[PDB]
Parts: sequence; C-alpha cells; structure tokens
Amino acid sequence: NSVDTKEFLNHQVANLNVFTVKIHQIGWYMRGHNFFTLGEKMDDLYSEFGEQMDEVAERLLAIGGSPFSTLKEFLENASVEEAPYTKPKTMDQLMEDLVGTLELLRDEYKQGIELTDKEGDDVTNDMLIAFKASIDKHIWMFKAFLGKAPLE
Amino acid sequence: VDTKEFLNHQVANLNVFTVKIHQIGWYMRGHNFFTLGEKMDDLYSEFGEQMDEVAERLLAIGGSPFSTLKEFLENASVEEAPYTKPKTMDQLMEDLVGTLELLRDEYKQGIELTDKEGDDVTNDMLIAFKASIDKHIWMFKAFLGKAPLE
Amino acid sequence: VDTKEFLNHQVANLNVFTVKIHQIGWYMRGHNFFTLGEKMDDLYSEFGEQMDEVAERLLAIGGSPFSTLKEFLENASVEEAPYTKPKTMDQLMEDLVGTLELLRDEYKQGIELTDKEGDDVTNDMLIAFKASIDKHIWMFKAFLGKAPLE
Amino acid sequence: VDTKEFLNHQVANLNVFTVKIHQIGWYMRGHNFFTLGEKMDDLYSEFGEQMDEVAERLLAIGGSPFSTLKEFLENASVEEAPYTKPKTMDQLMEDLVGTLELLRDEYKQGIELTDKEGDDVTNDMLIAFKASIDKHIWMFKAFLGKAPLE
Amino acid sequence: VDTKEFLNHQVANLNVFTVKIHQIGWYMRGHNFFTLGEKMDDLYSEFGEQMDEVAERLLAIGGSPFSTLKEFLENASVEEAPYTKPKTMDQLMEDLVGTLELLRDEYKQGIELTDKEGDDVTNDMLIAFKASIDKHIWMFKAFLGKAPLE
Amino acid sequence: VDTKEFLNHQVANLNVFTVKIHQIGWYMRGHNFFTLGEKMDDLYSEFGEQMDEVAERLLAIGGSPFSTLKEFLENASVEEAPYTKPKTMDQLMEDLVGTLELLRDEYKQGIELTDKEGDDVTNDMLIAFKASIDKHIWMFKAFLGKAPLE
Amino acid sequence: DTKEFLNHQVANLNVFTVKIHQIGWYMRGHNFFTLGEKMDDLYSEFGEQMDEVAERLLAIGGSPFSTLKEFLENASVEEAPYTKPKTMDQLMEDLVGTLELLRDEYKQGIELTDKEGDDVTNDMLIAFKASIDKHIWMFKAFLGKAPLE
Amino acid sequence: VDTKEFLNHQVANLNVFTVKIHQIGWYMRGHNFFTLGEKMDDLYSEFGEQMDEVAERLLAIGGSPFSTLKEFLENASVEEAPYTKPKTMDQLMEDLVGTLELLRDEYKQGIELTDKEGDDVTNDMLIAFKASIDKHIWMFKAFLGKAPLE
Amino acid sequence: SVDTKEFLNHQVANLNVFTVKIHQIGWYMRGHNFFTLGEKMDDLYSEFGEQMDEVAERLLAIGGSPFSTLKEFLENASVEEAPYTKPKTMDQLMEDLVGTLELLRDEYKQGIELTDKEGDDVTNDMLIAFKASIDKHIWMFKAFLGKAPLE
Amino acid sequence: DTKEFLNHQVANLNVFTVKIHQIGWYMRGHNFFTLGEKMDDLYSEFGEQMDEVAERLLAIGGSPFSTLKEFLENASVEEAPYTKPKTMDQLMEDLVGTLELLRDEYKQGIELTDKEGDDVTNDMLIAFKASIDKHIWMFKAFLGKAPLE
Amino acid sequence: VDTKEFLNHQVANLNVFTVKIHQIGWYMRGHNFFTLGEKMDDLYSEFGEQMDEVAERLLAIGGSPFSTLKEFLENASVEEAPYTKPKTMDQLMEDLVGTLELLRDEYKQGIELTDKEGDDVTNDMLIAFKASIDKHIWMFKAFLGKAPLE
Amino acid sequence: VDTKEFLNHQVANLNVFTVKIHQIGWYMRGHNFFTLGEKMDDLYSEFGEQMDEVAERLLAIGGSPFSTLKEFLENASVEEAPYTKPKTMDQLMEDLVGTLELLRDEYKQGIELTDKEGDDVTNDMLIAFKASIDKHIWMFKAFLGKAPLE
Repeated sequence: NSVDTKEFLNHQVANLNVFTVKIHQIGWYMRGHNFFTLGEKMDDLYSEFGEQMDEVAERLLAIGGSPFSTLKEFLENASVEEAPYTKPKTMDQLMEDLVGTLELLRDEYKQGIELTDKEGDDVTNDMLIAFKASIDKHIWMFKAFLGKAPLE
Repeated sequence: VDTKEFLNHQVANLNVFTVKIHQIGWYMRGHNFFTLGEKMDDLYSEFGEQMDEVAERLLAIGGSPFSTLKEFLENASVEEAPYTKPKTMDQLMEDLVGTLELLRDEYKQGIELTDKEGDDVTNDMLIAFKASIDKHIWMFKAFLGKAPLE
Repeated sequence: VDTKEFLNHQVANLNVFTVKIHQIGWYMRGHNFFTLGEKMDDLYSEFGEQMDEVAERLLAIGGSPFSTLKEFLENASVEEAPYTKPKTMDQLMEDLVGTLELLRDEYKQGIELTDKEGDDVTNDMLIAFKASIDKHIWMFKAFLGKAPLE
Repeated sequence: VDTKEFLNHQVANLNVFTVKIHQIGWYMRGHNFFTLGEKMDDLYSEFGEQMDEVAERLLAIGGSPFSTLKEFLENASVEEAPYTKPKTMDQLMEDLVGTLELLRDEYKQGIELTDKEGDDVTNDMLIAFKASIDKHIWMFKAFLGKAPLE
Repeated sequence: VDTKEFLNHQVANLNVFTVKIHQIGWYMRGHNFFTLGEKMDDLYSEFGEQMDEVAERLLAIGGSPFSTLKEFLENASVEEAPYTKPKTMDQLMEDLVGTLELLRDEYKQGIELTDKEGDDVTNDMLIAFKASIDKHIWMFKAFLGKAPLE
Repeated sequence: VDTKEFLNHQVANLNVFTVKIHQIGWYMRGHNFFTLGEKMDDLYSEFGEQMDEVAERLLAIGGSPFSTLKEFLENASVEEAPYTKPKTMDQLMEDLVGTLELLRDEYKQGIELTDKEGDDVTNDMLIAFKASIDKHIWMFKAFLGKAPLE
Repeated sequence: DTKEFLNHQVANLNVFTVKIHQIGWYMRGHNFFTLGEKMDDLYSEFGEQMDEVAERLLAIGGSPFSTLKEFLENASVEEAPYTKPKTMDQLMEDLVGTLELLRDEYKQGIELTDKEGDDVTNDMLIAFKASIDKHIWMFKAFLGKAPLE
Repeated sequence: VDTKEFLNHQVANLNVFTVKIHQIGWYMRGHNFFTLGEKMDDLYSEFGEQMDEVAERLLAIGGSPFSTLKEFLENASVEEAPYTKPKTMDQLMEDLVGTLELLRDEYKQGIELTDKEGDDVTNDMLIAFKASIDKHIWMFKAFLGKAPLE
Repeated sequence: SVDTKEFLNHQVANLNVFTVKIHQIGWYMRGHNFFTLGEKMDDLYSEFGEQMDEVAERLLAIGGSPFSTLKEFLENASVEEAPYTKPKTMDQLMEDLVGTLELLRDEYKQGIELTDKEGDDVTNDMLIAFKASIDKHIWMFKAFLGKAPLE
Repeated sequence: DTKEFLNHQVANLNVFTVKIHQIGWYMRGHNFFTLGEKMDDLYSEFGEQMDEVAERLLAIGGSPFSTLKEFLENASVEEAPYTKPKTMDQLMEDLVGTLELLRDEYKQGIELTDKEGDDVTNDMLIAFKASIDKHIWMFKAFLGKAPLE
Repeated sequence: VDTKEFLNHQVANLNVFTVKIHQIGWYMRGHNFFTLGEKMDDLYSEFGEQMDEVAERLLAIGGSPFSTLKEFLENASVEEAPYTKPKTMDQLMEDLVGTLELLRDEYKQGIELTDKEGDDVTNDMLIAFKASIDKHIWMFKAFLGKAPLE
Repeated sequence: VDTKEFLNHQVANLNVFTVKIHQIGWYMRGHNFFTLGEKMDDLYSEFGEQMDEVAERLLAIGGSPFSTLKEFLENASVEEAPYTKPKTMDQLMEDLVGTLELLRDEYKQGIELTDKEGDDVTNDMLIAFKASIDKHIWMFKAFLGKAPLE
C-alpha cells in the first residue's frame, strides 16, 4: 500500500496547474463589490501557487523524478476539479470553489507530509509544511471573507 | 473567426505555451542550462503576462475567456508532447522557436483581422506582442546558429 | 473637427473627469470606501497623466491647449454636477463608468479621425488610452455586477 | 493633570488601542476582511509609532512611561472587551471609531493642556496625531455610511 | 467666515492654481523651458496634494468640498486667463508668484481664523502649506531676480 | 494543554515581552544606549511579528486568540514589573535574556507538543522562532560576557 | 524597403548620438547644466532607439550597419567637427534640425512600413516619432519658437 | 530682537555646532568609537539640514544669512575650542549635550519670539527642530547615564 | 556522526574548504561556460559562505566552539582539496563541484538524522533548508553536465 | 609635509563648503534652480572630500583642525560676507576661482605626497583633483569660457 | 604626442570600439549568444563611460575632443570591418580581445606619457581603465580557452 | 619577489585574515559584542572582496592564485591561533590591529615593488586597499584608546 514521494509531488504539479488556471478563472469572471480586492488577491494567489508549483517540480527533479509537463498530463492526473465558466457564478460561489480547492490541497499536502516523513525525505517534508502553512493562512482568510470559521 | 474568437484561441495557445516553457526549463540539460533556464523563467513571466493581457482584453470587448485546461487543449493550435524521450537543448529550443513562429504567424492573422474589424486596441496589443515574439525568434534562432527567417 | 480640436476637447474632458474622480473619492460612503478611494486616487493620476500627454501632444502638433477651468467647462462633453443630494456608491460608479464610456467612444472617434489625417502618433496615443479606458470599463462594470458592454 | 500625566495616560490608551486593532484584525469576518485587515495592519503600525513617540516625548520631558500591561490597564480610558460573542464588521468598526473619537477628544484636552503649560513640542506632536485621528474618523465613518461628526 | 468656508474656498483656489500651473508648463518658451517645466511638474503634484489634503480636512470637520469646475470658478479668488496672446517666461512666472502671494496671504487669514476657532489641526496644516508657499515665493522671486518680499 | 492553548499562551507571552522590550528601550541608560536601543527596536518588530504569526496560526487552526491586555496578563508566564527602581543595562539585559530563555523553553515544550499532535505547520513555525530566540540568547549572553547556556 | 530604411536609421542614430555628445561637450553658457543633463537623457534615449531599430532590423532578417564607416556612408544626419565656437542656440538649432530630419524620415518610414504590412516596425517608428515630436516641441520652446515654426 | 536676527544667529550657531560634531567624530576614542562615530555622522546631516532650513527660512522672510566663517564666529553663542589636550568620550559628549541644551534653550526663546511676531511658519520650524533636539538630549544624556533634565 | 556540536563543527570545516574550492573553480575555469559559471561560482560562494556562518552561529547558540582557523578546517574537513597544478576542463572542475555537493548532501542527511535523534529541532530545520539548496544545485549542475541528478 | 598639507585642506574645504552655501543662498537669476541644485551637489561632494581628508589625516597620525577659528587662521581659500549684490557670474567666478586654488594646491599636495612616498594620500588627492578639474570645465563652460582660460 | 593628443586618440578608439561591441552583439551566433550578448551590453556601457570620461578629462585639460564619426575614423588605431562574411563567435571574440589588447598597450603608453608629463589625474584614470581592460582580457581569453598573455 | 609572488602571498594572507575576522566575530564577548560583531561582518566582506580582487588581478597578469587552504597556510605571513583560552575583546582587537598593521606594511612593500616593475594597475589596487587598511588601523586603534601609529 504505497504511492511514493515522486508520485505525490508529480500529482501536485498536476493539481497546482489546474489550481493556477482556476485562480485565473476566478479573477477573470468575478463580479461584485469585491472585484478589486479579490482581483488583486487572485493575482497574489496566482504567483504564489505558480511559485509553489515550480518549487514542487524542481524538488521532484532534484529527487530524480520526471514532472508532468503538458496540460494533458495535468488533466489526467489532477484531483483538483475544473469546470468551464458557462453559468454566471457569485463571488461567494467562486470563493467557495477556491476554498474547497485550498482544503483539497491542504488535505493532500497533509498526506504528502506523512508520506514524506515515512520515506525520510526531510527536504520535501519541510517544503510541503511551508506550503501547508500558507494554504492554512489562505483558508482562514478566505473563510473569514465568506463569514465562516476556518474549519467550517 | 472574429476578434473574440481569435483572442480566446490565443488564451488557449499561451496557456499551452507557458507549460511548454516550463517543460523546457525543467528538462533541459547541457552547458546552456543556466543561461537558458533563466531565459525560460523570463519567457514564462512574459508569456504569462501576454496571456493575462489577451484574456483581459477579451473580457474588455465582451468576450468569455477559456478558463480551464480542457478548454485550452480543445482550442489550442500550439502542440504539446509529454517528455518521454530525452531531447537535446537544441531539439527543445527548435520546439520553442517553432511555437514562437506559430504564435508570430497567428498574431499576424490576428493583426489583419483586428485591423479589418476596427479593433484598434486589440490590434496594437497584438503588434506589441509580435514585436517581442520577433525579437525572441531572432535571439533563439541566433542561439541555434540560424538567421531569424531561416 | 481636426486632430488639434479633438485633442483640445479631450484636454477639457479629462479636466472635468479628473475633478469628477475627486468628487467620487471625497463623497463616497459605504463598505467599498477604502477599495474605491484608492482606485479613485489611481484613476486621478492616470487620467491626470493622460490629460498632460494629450496637452503635450497637442502642443507638439502646433496646437494651443485649453488651460483654464472656463475653457474646460466651455468645451467639455463630460458633464459634471455639484454634490447636493447624497449618492450611493453605485450611483457614483455608474456616473464614473458613464464618463469612461463617453471617453471611450470619443476616443474611438478621435482614433478614426487621427487615422484619416495620417497623424500616426496621436492615433497610437489614443489607442493606448482607449486600452486603459476599456480595461477600466470592464473592471468598474464587473464591480457593478455587469458585463463590460451591458 | 500635567503634560507628563497626560502623555502617560496616552501610552496606556495607545497600548490598549493597539491590541484592540489586533482584536479587530483577527476576528473580523465578511466581505471587507481583506480591505479592513490591511487597514488594521496600517493602524497598528501607525498607533504603535504614535505610542512610541508619546513615550519618547514623555521621556524627553523627564517623565517615566508606564511600561507594563498592568499599568496600561490601570490607567487607560480606552476600554477593551474579550471577544466572546461574534461581532459584525460594523460592530467592530463602531468600536474602532468610538475609540478614535475618545482619542481625538482626549488629544484635544491634551492639546489645550500642553498649550497652557507652554510645552510647544508636545503640543505639535498631539496636533499631528489628531490630524491623523480626524482623517481616520472621516474614513471609518464614511465606510460605515456616516458623516464624520455624526 | 468659518474654517469650513475657508478651506472650501481653498479647494476652489487650488484647483484654479493647479490648472494655471499646467498653463505655465504647457505654454512656456525660452531658455528656462526645461528647468521651469520640471519645476511646474513638481508644483502640480505638491499643490494637487495640498488641495487633496485641504478637501480631506474639510471632510474631516464635517464640511462638503466643492467638487465641480463650476463651483471652483464661482468661488476662487485665484484668477485665470485663457492663453491668447504670447506670454514671456517672465509674465507667466509673475502670474505664478502673484498667485502664490495670494495663496500665502489667504492662508495667513486662514491661520488667524483657525487659531480663533481653536481648530488646531487645520491651523498646523495651513502653516505647513504656507511654509512651502513662502519657500516657493523666495525661489521663484529669486529666479526673477527679485527679493522675496519686493 | 493542546496546540491551540499553547499558541494562545504565546500570544499572551509575546504581548508581555513586546511591552518589556519597550520598557528596556525606554529606560536604558549607559554607554550601550544607542547600540541596545536599536537592538530593542529590532526585537520589538521581530517579536511583534512572531506574535502576529502565532495569533494568525492560532486562527488558522480554529483557535481564538487572546486579544485584550487583561487576557494577556491573566495568561502569560512572562513576568513584568513596573520600572520603579533604576536598573543597570546589565539588569535590564538579564531580564531580557531570562525572558528569551523562558520563551525558548516554552517553545521547546510547544515543539514537542506540536510534534505529538501532528501539527507540522505549527511545529515548523515554533522551530523557526526558537532558531531566532537561540541566536539572540547567544548574542545577549555574549554581550553580558557569558556563554549562551551559562 | 523596411530593411533599408531601418538600416539608414541605424546610421542616422549613431551620427545623432555622437552629435548629442558634441553638443554636451562643447556647450557653453548659462544653460550648460540644464542642457548638459538633457543631452545625457537624449544620448540614452536615442542610443536605445538605435539598438531597438538594429534589433528590429535583425528580427526581420536584415543586417545592420555596424561600423562608423558604414554609418557615415549611409546617414542623412549631418555632422561637422567643432572648430568655430558655436552658441548654445546654434547647437540647439542643429539638434532641432536633426530631430526634424529624424521626424520626417520616420514619417516616410511609417508610410512605407504601413504599405509593406510590417505592423511591428510601424508601431516602433510611431513610438519613436512620439518622442521626437515631444523633443521638437521642448527644444523649440527652449529656443522661443512654436514646434512647427 | 526679531525673527530675522534670531534665525541668523542660529545659522551661526549651527555652523559652529556642525564643525564641533566633526571634532567629536574625528577625535573620539574608546569603546564607543563606532557607535558614536555613526551617531555624529547622523547629527552632522541633521543639523546641516537644520542649518540649511533655517537659512532658507531667513531668506524666505527677506533676511540675509551669515555666509562666512568670520560672520558665524562673530555671532555664534555656541562655543568652540581647538582640540589641544585629549578629551574623553564623556568630555566630548558633555560638550555635545551642553551645546544641544544651549540650542534647545535658544530655540525655546526663538519659539516665543516667533509666536509674538505671528511668524507661524518659523514657529513650527523651530518647534520641529526643538522636538529633535530634546530627543537627542534624552538619548545622549541616557548614554552618559543621566536623566534628560539632570 | 554523534554529537550535534561535532557535526556542525565538521561542517564549518567542510564549508570553508568548499568556499575556497568554489573560488578555485571560478578563478581557473576556462571555456565557453566561463561567464555563466563564473557568475554561478560567485553565487555559490555567497550562499555557502552564508551557510557556513549560519552553521557556526548555530554551533555558538548551542554552546559549541567553532573551528576558526584554516589549520582546524584542514585537520577536520572531509571535503577534499587539490592545488591547481594540471589544467582541468570545465567538466572536471564541475564534477569535483558536484562530487563535493553530493558529499555535503550525504553528510547533511547524516546530520539531519542525528539532529532529529538528539531533539535539536532548530539545527534539524537549518540542515534541511541547506540540503534543499544543495539538492537544487546537484540537479542544476548535473543537468549542466548532461546527467540526471541521481546519476 | 603631508600632515600639514592635509590639515590646510581641512581648513580650505570648510571655508569652501560655507562659500558653496553662500552662493546657493544668495544666488539670483534664471539659473537659480539649476545652480542651486548644483551647489547642493558641490556641498555634499566637498563635505565628503573634507571628511575624507580629515580621516586620512587621522589615519597618518595627524590632528585635524576642528574649529572655525582654526579653519579661518589656516585656510588660503578666501571668504567675504555678502554685502553688495553679486551676479550669478560673479558668484560662479568666485566658485571657479576657489576650485582653481584647490586644484593648484592639490597639485602641490600630489607632488609632495609622491616625494614623501605617501601613496594613499597621493591617490586620494588625485581622485579629488579629477573631480575639481571636471567642475572647473563645467563651471567655466557655464561662464562661456574654455577650462584653462 | 602629448596628453591632449593621447586622450583624443582614445576618444576616437573608444567610439570605434563601442560600435565594434555592437557589431559583435548583433551578429553573434551560436550557443554563447545570450551569455556573450549580455556581456557585449555590459562592455558597451563600460566603454561608452570610459569614452565619455576620457573626453571629459580632455575637456578638463583644455583639449578639444573629436566629436564626429569622420574624426574618429581619421584618428583611431582600432580597426573596423563591415560585417560581410559570416564570422564564428571565436573570430568575433578574437577581434574583441585583439582590440582590448591594443587598448591595453596604448593605455600603457598613455600611462607612461602621462606620468612623464606630471598629469597625475589622467594617469590614474588610464590606470583604472587598464585595470578593467586587463580583467576583460583575462576573462575573454579564458572564454577562448587561453591564458591572458597567450 | 615579483608582483605575481607578492599578490599570491596576499591571496594567502587575506584568506587567513578573513577566517581570523570570523574568529573574532564568533568568540567576542563583552559590551562591544554588537558594535564589533557588525564591524567584523563588514571587514569580512571587504577583505573577502580585496582577496577576490587580488586573485583576479593575479589572474589578469598571468599568475596562478593559491586556491587551497593548504597553500594559504603554507604561504601566509598572517598568523592564526585556534581559540582555546578565553581572550578579551582587547586581546582580539590587538590581534586584528596587529594583522592590519602587517597587511599595511606588506602592501607598502607591494606598492614599492609594483612601482619598480611598472605594474601601474596592481600599484593603484594596492594603494586603494592600503587606504582602507590605514583607515581601519586608525578606527580600531581609536577604539582601543590609542593613536594610529602608537
């Protein structure tokens, strides 16, 4: 019963690429009073997660892995879900999706943290922790924006 | 194809291209690793900015940008290949140049169309991007030991 | 109108717009006070710079820019109203977008005019500005929960 | 009350205020979370600076600043309450403004006192701070949909 | 008059002044074009900031700032003249200095009034501005080969 | 005590420590006034940052930070004393070191607890902070002419 | 053709660049400092215009002149050694004259490049003429003249 | 006698003080060499800037600043002594503080005078300087192990 | 291998030899990669110099006494150095660089394990952060050499 | 020798510094802004030059003059109170005159320092003379003259 | 040849060299395109600055700098060749080094001359430049697989 | 000795010196810990830069820099001792000064030698470094209560 650090990292490269595009979807299609605040917030998320992705891929490379490097691979491997923007969505619906995705990444990183601890891959371990630190901070902030406690 | 459809097609293209830039940067080997790794980081930023600007312009003209990997793949003319076989720096750079040329030529089509449509803003935006594309084609071709239009 | 008269009209328009931006920023109330206040400061700078560049271009083409409030009022098509009755964030923003729309459309007329006259520089200048105006129309309309061309 | 006792009272007040700013930043929820979160960060720095300057000025006139939480609590007129029941953004902001108004008025008493005593430096220091407090009252009341002195 | 009425008058004045600063920058000819052009750019920023701060202070004291060109023209004591006949550097600078002297003298009245009303903040604000104005009077008069108070 | 209670306790500690740093900076006398005054400014910012991070981490895990001086005093293990008797630079520094040692030890406790709890993020955060605390312990002990663990 | 025009500008710009240095080095009078710093700015700006023109030429498959000999044989911008003392006004009139020459040639380059469908070169030249026209207004204003007088 | 006389006297003082700061930095010996050396460099800039501001203010009120070493020597109340016998850091610092106290007390006289004359600008300027002077007095006295008013 | 202090002190030694070697490579390098690699050696020198200082300061923080002389560094380093006598290619110089990075990686791995057993959490994360960088360099330098990182 | 030379410069530069301030404060005319900023730059540079001369004096076991009295009693740079109104040109001539004096004295200091084998002081003075000569050119050009006229 | 003639000769040389630098950058092909392209950009600025400094030094010594291309061609010893046949990066680099070596040797003669003339300033200026030229000679020779004096 | 031998000897010296500078920073205790720690950090950078420059200069003249600890130890005249017995800040500083003196004296010999050889670049390079060394000798000797040459 095992997925390895390589497979976990590679899965996150896929995930992050899907998330990156989803962040653009949110930024592009957002409407409402928080358009500017959230627009700039999506710009920040985009950089951060793009940087996370780059770091995850570079870490994978550093451990002898081969990162997915096509949209086809990303789609075939991501657990992060994407949907085309057909029906109009509220800022809250968009933010819920964003939060939902952050939660998925947090939980998966949590699995990656445990795995990486079990395999003795200390570097990947700290890297994932550093990222979860930020994911958790965003979960609190975006849930706060949605009028909810970070766990609900 | 109208301006909306053209721009939207470039959103798809640029997204595929951006990932391919990552592929090049990640998988590159050889003596030009550092110099080209840094050059891919710059390309990634620039083409990412291009993409965001294309999407925003599309949005500004009442369009609806493709905003999913699926849509990007369904609509892109820029091709992508999984990195299975090792490729040399020059094979990677030829693919980069090839894509830059595709983008150049498509932008050229977009420049025509957008002029025909009287969309002066989209027109200048495409021109500024082709300006950069052309410069990259020269630089990358020169790196490969070739003339820009060779 | 010729290029000079068009530019001069924009000098007027922009000056009226600039002061309307301040009106919005000063008189705004509601939850969006900070976000919108900062955005009005941004818009004031940007349009103040547009105005200065329009005036400078007008000077460069041998024109004589309007350089008084009487002249601006006498010539602008951008309307202004004293802040007497309390207005909603939405009412102020719609007046802002309405003005941006007017600028966009006038700029489009100026772009056409300047193209016919062979004034390539003024043409590109107006295009760059429209690029910005169209971006703002998308952004503020999105803020208002509307599509850009709605 | 002399200048020393007034300044020391503000050292107490500011420290209570600074913590209350954190309380607001930490516990705020709603659509204004980001805009107000950053605005609290700014207020924290500002009032922290104000506090340090007040303490430093008190030092400079031969005074002995309160420099413990117990002293702050025993001496502050600015009130604090543990965050037990959930509060709306508006409730938190009314508390903020109430505190800013308390500071304004106390500073006004300090301005008068410091004039009487001929302590010109502390006078100007307090006026510079009141300048800021008044601006903030205007801004935060505007955010609350209210006029500054209403 | 009162503090509110005074500041509102200055909002009018500063807006007329700021436009006049542009007039001067735009129409300036002679060996001093560059040095004076950049000095007008600076004056524009500073007095635009002064205007913004005066209006914000007015807001802060429960006032309602003039927010239209019409209101500025109906209320300003600062005179404006369209640029019809060519003016020398000299004539334009004399108008500039003349206007700075008007603002200094009015601010001196405003300083007096604000002191009588006990509006310490508005008082310091107007003093800070007069400090600047006086410096500019010295500088610009020196530029003109004149002593500051001649 | 769980992670939430541990963190909250540190929010209390850090707030007391923050104030104490201010006490030390304000009341310090002697030849090291400048060097240690600047070093206190640095520690104030660093520990204020640690505090805010601890509180935000606490929020991130579903906790409710102490957010009043009363709560900080009721819960901190970091002790404070009003500055009554004059203290030497060394007495102030020993108090500082003593507090840094208390924090190190408590953070060590927090690190072990947080590891047992599988709260990896809080673990790393506390480690990064202890890294800095240990460095300061070395530096201040060396200033005092002693070894770090002496 | 676009290549030839761009190449001609590489020549022109290099002559202009050196003339800007001539003006800055040899200038005298009360405007020495203001105009000295303005020459510094012009030098950088036209040096960058020059490099962009050459880079554009390269991008379209051209071969830029890359020697002083080639710049001299190909530039329409005139240069003279500084032998007789010249006034700041005479130096500035030479600068303005050169700017107008560049403007007028860029205008021809803009027409040509519009005819050839070289949209990129077209925008580039437009962007540069924008600058050139601003400079002409400024330097003419400095000279006490209207921009087109 | 008047504001002009006072400011001119300060131009003299500051010039003597500025050189004295250089004397202290150059001749300084002991463990505090670096810390005080850097502090003298800061003082030099600050008082140099004060001097420049004083002179500019004098010029702005129609005065004629002393502009020669001879004039400064003939009018300064700040004393200077050639460095003949070696002086301790303490001796040097006490002379610094002594001078700082002289400047404080003269500025105090300058504040009253300038208040009498209704020279609000000069008043604020002097108050701003006294603020800094008082802060320095506190810091330097603290460095010497003394309270500020001891 | 067994005391955190001794492990860190050994790395103070290692890093100072590595630092000098980084200079050796930058000074003596020839070939088409001179500029790119020259700049890269400058970066390595700063980073490893910083790593060295952090290691020594950490050692100080835990009550240790860092080696503070060249003789001590040379008597205790496991990083080997050779005077530049015979001309070496860019590849030979880079392989020695990579070889040294691998040595440091493996030793840091040992230090990470030890420091974990000892409950020295601070030194643990410090070593991990460094190994993160070492690993990135091994990937980059190996890639430059046309090899996979675990090559 | 070197010590006496450097100390004489500390005096000179302090007199110069104040003269730069005189010029900046009292200047009138169309060059007020450009020359006012130029005086601020000169103030910094010669202030830095002075501090470096004094620090070098210190470094060689010297004792710098550190009082206005000492500067006045030792400087060869002359100063005069501003009584009568002076033109920008008269002010600039006085500035140039002083720069010339500093140049010439540094020339002697460079000679002496070379003979005494004080290589550091030598380079320091040469670096300053570099700057002084650049300024002599610029200010003379401002005044419509050649640098050595 | 005197210092004036020597420096003037270098003004010529540097201007030829600077254009050669651009030739190399523009026409370069191969794997080293990017590394050498940025290195040419650096050399261009540096040598442009050397040129400007040399001409300013010449001016400072009462000289008259060559200030036309014709004068530079008439006077330069640095030779230039139009880019007609394709050259290898090696050929271009050898020309670069060759030119750097000529500059070095000429500077050496200028150093001797300038020392004989007692022109200490020009001497140090040339030495500083020779420092840089020598460093480049090493670096470019190293890039070509050769020792600096090979 | 020749220039190559001299430079190489300083490569060795500087590397021993740099590590001794770290020894001093690491092991220092007392009230001067912060000020001197920061000053060792600056010396470390400076002397590391000097060392790199010396090595690059040696390369530039056809030399072969020592590039191993072994070689540095074998060739350095700068002495090093492991830190076994506790040393005072004083003893550490005296060693630093002693070493700076040794470097100053050896650079002086290097300046003489390099002047005889006509290596003007190395000459100026050594002088610029001796400038710095002499300044530090003054500063650190001042710190120790001594005159530079005592």
